[PDB]
Amino acid sequence: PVEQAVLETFFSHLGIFSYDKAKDNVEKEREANKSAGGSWLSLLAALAHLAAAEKVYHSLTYLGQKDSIRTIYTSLHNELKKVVTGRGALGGTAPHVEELLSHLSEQLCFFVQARMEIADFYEKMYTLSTQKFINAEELVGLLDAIMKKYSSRFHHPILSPLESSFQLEVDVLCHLLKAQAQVSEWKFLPSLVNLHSAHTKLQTWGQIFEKQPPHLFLWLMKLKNMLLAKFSFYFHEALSRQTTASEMKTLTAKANPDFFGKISSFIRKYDAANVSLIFDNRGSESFQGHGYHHPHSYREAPKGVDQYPAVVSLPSDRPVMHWPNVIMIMTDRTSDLNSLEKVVHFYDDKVQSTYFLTRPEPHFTIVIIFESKKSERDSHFISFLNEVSLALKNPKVFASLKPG
Amino acid sequence: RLQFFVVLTSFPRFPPLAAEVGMARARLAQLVRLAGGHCRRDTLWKRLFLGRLALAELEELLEAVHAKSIGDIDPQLDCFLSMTVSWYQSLIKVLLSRFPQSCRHFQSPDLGTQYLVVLNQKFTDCFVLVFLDSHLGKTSLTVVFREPFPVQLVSTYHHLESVINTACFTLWTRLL
Repeated sequence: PVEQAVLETFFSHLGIFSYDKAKDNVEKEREANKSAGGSWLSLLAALAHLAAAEKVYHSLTYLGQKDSIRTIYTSLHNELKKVVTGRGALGGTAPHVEELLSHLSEQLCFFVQARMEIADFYEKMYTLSTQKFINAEELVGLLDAIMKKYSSRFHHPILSPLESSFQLEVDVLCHLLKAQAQVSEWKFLPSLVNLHSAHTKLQTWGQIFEKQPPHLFLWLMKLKNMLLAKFSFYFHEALSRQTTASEMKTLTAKANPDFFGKISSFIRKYDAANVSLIFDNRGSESFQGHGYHHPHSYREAPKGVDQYPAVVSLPSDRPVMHWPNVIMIMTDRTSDLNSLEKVVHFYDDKVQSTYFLTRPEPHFTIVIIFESKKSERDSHFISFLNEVSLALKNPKVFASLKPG
Repeated sequence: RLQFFVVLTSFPRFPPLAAEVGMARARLAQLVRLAGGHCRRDTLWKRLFLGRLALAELEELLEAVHAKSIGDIDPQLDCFLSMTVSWYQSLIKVLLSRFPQSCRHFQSPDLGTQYLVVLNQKFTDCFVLVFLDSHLGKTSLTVVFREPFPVQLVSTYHHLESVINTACFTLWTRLL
């Protein structure tokens, strides 16, 4: 068909995050030739409107708004459905294609529905952003439901770019979301696998700036950077074995938030004795060590002190003479720790063992030990722990889900 | 040169003797052939585990031994099948640079593949091989044991985990 060139411009030009260059000629291809037939006019107008709608959609500026993307997209399906009808006469393009694009219009309506529900999911996520800690498994399940609902029902050759691009980002989110769960669930290997998959898929989706990118792009890079920094901090002791005392420093002095760098710089700020992060792994028996093992490998079960380990204990090792004094406070005054905000103080007799407490996540805690009793370091430890908890939660990015 | 005697026993009161002689001769001949064909594998394995392991000759053991691919043993370690050849090059460089004598070498001289197999100093038979043929675009990871495995596994998974640890470590560095 003649309109094949116009279609192959509009689609396969929208996929590189370029919208205006085709939205401008969408109306031109129907106004330059005033005489037309079939849908070769209404379809072009709906295409320009859909380009504008997708531009607004990838603007991400429609969050909260105390018009919406749903309002724009409600008429988007109609703008294509009206053109894709049984127009028997009074138009006239060819009595072999005529409509032709009816299947494409149904596919685009399904894609519009997918975009609207993804926008609603993203808005609900933004609503959850203000929460102290948001779980990930239920969001993963909802996103997988969206996957199943909107998988392989709208593909035609010309729609191959869009079908990929959209899908890419979505599965990237999935690979992020599961990672967010797996990182929160300490799942080392699955989180690493999801991180690598998301990074690989992004290195294809976000490659239109060379051959400005939208807000969701920088937002997803920010999320990925936070996720990998959290992965590096959580899983550090095991990887520190297969390296020297300097290569690990170089590797960890690159990923922000640089948890390791900040911890190393703040250890000498008070000449403390231990910095250890404890993982609350209770309720599970798959735990066997810091690393990987074959799935069907028989192991023992945690009991007592092993219930609360010091996985990332620094600078030398966890103490085995003051550990009793700090192990029992994880459930005595932990009501304020459960708020993920409070910091604990302590003091011993003939000893200066004073442990702090931060709870970024219900399964994670920081129990920084100090061997001083003078002035509590001007409450700087509490502020540092609060900042660490906020960074590990990382709700700043989810608040920045809206541009600016 | 071997001398064999055949008796047929079981108060005083041959075609069966000839038939038994022939059957015994055939059985001993086939057993001798099988033993000769199988002792070479064991001797070459002992030499390799101890040094003078010719790269073009070590392929004979791989042909004889029934190594098992990583995809077959466990599905969780299946995503590594999608790793690029350069990832395998990085892995080989990392383990060769870091790991001690517990890693051996076998490289095709010209425009060929390279093997940097790692076997535990005590885990006999079971071993880990790294196929890396950029020219043919074929990269394979297989677990090689020098005996058919009915499916030992405790030690087999021991160094398997010890080996797969570095694979993630290399992948983590590339993810940094």
